Amino acid sequence: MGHHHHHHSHMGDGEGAGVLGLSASAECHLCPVCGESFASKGAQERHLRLLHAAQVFPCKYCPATFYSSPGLTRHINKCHPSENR
Ligand SMILES: [Zn+2]
Ligand SMILES: [Zn+2]
Repeated sequence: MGHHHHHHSHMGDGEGAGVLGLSASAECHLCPVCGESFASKGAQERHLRLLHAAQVFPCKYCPATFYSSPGLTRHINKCHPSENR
């Protein structure tokens, strides 16, 4: 009895464009290869898959990006076993 979730998951909150009058953001999401404060989580992922993609290994058929070399092939073997193109 008392099976309950604490689901306060509300990730986002940020719409706008322009300059900045103050540093803003915080150490919430960091691109693991360069210490740089991202508020948005997609901002962390994009700084990897574009620039800092040497350290991270993306299983090419899906956007599931690994942070290790064995994990790369382990998707294609286990969780993506139709994809040998
Ligand atoms: Zn980076
Ligand atoms: Zn995959």
